[PDB]
Amino acid sequence: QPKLYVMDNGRMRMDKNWMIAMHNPATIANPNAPTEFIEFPIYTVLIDHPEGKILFDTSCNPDSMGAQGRWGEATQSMFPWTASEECYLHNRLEQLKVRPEDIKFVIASHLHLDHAGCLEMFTNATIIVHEDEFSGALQTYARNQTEGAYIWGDIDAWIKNNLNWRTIKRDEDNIVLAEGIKILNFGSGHAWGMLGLHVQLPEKGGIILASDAVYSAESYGPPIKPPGIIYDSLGFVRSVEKIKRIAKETNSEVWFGHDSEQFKRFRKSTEGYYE
Amino acid sequence: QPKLYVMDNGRMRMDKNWMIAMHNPATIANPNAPTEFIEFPIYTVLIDHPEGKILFDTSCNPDSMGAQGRWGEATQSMFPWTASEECYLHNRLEQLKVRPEDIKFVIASHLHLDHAGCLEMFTNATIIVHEDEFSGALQTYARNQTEGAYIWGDIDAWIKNNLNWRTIKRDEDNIVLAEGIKILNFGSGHAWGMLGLHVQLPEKGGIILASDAVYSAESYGPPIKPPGIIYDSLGFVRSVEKIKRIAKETNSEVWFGHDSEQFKRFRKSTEGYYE
Ligand SMILES: CCCCCC(=O)N[C@H]1CCOC1=O
Ligand SMILES: CCCCCC(=O)N[C@H]1CCOC1=O
Ligand SMILES: [Co+2]
Ligand SMILES: [Co+2]
Ligand SMILES: [Co+2]
Ligand SMILES: [Co+2]
Repeated sequence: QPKLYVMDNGRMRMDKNWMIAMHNPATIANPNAPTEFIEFPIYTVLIDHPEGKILFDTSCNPDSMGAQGRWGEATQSMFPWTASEECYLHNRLEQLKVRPEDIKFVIASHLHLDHAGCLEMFTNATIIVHEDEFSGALQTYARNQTEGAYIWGDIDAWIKNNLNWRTIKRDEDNIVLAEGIKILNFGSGHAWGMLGLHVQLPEKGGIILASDAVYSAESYGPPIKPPGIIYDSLGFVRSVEKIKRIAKETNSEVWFGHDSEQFKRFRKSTEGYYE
Repeated sequence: QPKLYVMDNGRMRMDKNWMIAMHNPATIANPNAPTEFIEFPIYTVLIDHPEGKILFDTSCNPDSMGAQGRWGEATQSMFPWTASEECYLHNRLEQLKVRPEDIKFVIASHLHLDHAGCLEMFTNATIIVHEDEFSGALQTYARNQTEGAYIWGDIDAWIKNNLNWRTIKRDEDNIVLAEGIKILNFGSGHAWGMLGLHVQLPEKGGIILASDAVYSAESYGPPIKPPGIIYDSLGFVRSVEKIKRIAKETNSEVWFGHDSEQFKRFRKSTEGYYE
């Protein structure tokens, strides 16, 4: 019978406008309107399934921040990640007695700095990623982009560690990985190619892992509120509606990428698991 | 020999983030990064052509602002328009000795509040608009909304005045209206359906009227910088690169929708014209 764990991988801050576009626009009464630097959780999900362990997302690399950090100086200043050692993914998995080598599948929802940071650890797993997300990230690496949401040094490590990539093709969807585990292909929106997961647990029922396809309950609405920069704005809205449709049709609970209030209410890996 | 006039229809202010997405993101060093309330021009272009007068865009309706105005209270607070009487389109046309009835074609770049506000004046002209922009605007009208970029009162007047609509089909492009005057179909991006104009003047050469397909030189780049909330982000970028291509292939100047610096340099209708 499967078990699902939520692993707390620390906290990030950023301009609220990144999360909710134009959340507090300047007005005639408030012409120099101040923004807020909001804090939110970075997390990963491990499903201990009889057919093999599945990891959804990988958080940020431990070598991300600081003077030796792989993240560019501007990136560090705009999206600072705060994490104690116990929050690092390798330690969260050790606390669960799971070796990186024990992971059969890693699902990269996309290849942003806060989701693909530790792909390099999983050299025996099949790494599942949207083909267009893979292409886009690799182009950034080829252009030697040292700032932004695709981290040059993380990509460099994925290449050096010769990972076992499986790309989800842009027309593929509802990819069954194991009994009750299905990859949802949301396509372009937040990024070039977004993957989610539907998990059917015997007791808890249906769960949809949305990652950055839906940042928060405020994003989800209604009304739907898009993020402040967005690769494909039409695809973003289409993807949120797809998530709502699947949630309704399957009676599933939607887990957002970065909702503080929702995350606070989750049972974490240190206290237990879902079933 | 044609003559082209730039008519000054006042000024609007708004949060700079509407114009340039995330122009000044909050950082560790400034967590409450202030925005700014920028000012920019609203303008229209009249081409006095031997085959007939052609108007590109129509500015804002004179009854837009004020507690008893057509624009919603929230919209007025975020996008205030200031205009002396001489700036109203009917007055700018009167100053040029052009009656509304003398206009043969009006090109509605799109149907937003600051470009379609005076369509109702032109009851003898053919009103040229993208089919999907027309559909979208009419749907908002049918929903009886009081806030947003599509103004119920304006649309209500277009219908009651029985305008002579010609829709440009989504796959139609490079539509010749007169010698040296060609409609460019940019499609969806900033809005559902954006139209621009290419004008070939004997002395001045090529001019592309971009309207809201490109707000400003800063938008145009490179790098291209999209607006804070964008309907179709991929379409927006495709449309900017189409404008760049056409400008290069035809050696044309590009006239942005709302660039303060560029507009200051234009010869206005009270001082003269282009040929
Ligand atoms: C430089 C633009 C980066 C914007 C997108 C981004 O990387 N946003 C983080 C915040 C949490 O989820 C993310 O991926
Ligand atoms: C509330 C969405 C705003 C849509 C964008 C818009 O209407 N922007 C104005 C500002 C000047 O050019 C425009 O059309
Ligand atoms: Co992301
Ligand atoms: Co994220
Ligand atoms: Co507009
Ligand atoms: Co405009």
